Amino acid sequence: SRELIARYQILLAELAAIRADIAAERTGDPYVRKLARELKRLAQEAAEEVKRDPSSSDVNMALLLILLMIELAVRALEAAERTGDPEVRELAAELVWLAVEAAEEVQRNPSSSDVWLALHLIMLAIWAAVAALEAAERTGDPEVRELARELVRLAVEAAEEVQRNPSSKEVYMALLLILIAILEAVLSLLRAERSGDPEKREKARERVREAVERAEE
Amino acid sequence: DSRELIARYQILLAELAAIRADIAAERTGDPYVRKLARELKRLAQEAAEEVKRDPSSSDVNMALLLILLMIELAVRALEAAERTGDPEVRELAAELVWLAVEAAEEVQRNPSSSDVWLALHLIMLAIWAAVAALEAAERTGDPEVRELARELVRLAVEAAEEVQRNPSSKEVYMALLLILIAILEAVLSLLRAERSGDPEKREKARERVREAVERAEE
Repeated sequence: SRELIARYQILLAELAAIRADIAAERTGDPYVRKLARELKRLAQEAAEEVKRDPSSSDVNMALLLILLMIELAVRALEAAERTGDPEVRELAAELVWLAVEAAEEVQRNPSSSDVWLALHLIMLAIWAAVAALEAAERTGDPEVRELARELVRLAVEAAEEVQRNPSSKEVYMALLLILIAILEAVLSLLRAERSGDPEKREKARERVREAVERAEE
Repeated sequence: DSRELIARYQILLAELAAIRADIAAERTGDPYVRKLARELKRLAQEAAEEVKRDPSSSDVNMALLLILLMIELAVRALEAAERTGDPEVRELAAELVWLAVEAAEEVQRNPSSSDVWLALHLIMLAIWAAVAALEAAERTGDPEVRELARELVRLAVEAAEEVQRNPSSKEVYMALLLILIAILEAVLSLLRAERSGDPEKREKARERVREAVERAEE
């Protein structure tokens, strides 16, 4: 039972390390390259912690989230590259750097629920950020592209505060508020994608503008 | 409340999952994939609606979160299984997604049951493994490997049906987990040979996948 889960998680970790390695080889950006090798290091260290001592559920939960964050973060860096936009790449990279820092904290303190939750919210931030930046590249409207950048910049700043103060509930909630704004913006761009008029274009723009103003509070 | 913020967030996640499912329903080109993507859309809308009517039940909120995440995964899995161009890859992924839809309905009907939640969760993990196997096999163009990967996934479909239909059996749960372990060992063998240079590594990868199928079938 527990033996089976441990075998399974070691395989997931070995696979996450290869996925990170592959992305490290494919990328054209030195920051992405550095981070993909860090994600690879983390998956390897996880496989080796589970190997030595599979019997701690704290450690198993800590290492499982790190593995899932890696899988997500690698796909997130690859998707952010697929846009060809250097600023998209750099924003995704700053969020992945924060996730790696929050993973290190989880590794050092696997019994802390606040530290685990901080990494977990940063993984959700990465997911939202990549959705926003991908939706914005499909529009080719320059103002929408800039507003989506503005939203993601706010998320980076708020994810840094969470990473550095995982037990603050107001800081945690400030990030959640920005993710809500980001998804409201994504949902407005998608509903415009599947519609007709440039009336819908300016409608979508106004909703994204309103989302950024909400986040800015 | 913090709960109020989480509920707002999950309603948006659900709205977004419904659109992703719709988009995949429109693009596909296989009628079974189309039918399933519309079911994944329906499940996301019903989840948005249940959180709206009552955000206060932690069982309901957990039941609905897993469904949304399964939808996100299942849609990417059907899309990835179509990108192979192979009608059998398509059909195997579809059978697993159909099982996940059935297991989601059971979760909706019984959100307080831990066994039923875990059954949906293991089937979502099965979908993840199955697509990794079928994608790695498409990379190789070796006909035997592609056939062994199909055999592994067919075993997972059969074992996922048994989990779906008997969520409280521990032996059946473990039987699926054992198959997923075999599938990941096979994926790991294919990717490690995809990297290497030694052209004997193809036959080495093949023999490790053969051994993985043997373990699964036990």
